[PDB]
Amino acid sequence: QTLEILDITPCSFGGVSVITPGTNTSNQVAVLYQGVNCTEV
Amino acid sequence: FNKVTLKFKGLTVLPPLLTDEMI
Repeated sequence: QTLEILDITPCSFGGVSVITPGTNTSNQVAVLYQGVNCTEV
Repeated sequence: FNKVTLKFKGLTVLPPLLTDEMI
């Protein structure tokens, strides 16, 4: 096209953890993503 | 840290719970 060379990065991917303090205490569930940023959630 | 030298297609390093700062 114009030969403006380009870089490739494996697009943000990662595991998910869950923040939950026990069914007895409550049921609110929060989510954690590790190998990514909030910009591309 | 400087003595030693410096997202891999399905295999990842996880962060430590204990960052170098907290360490």
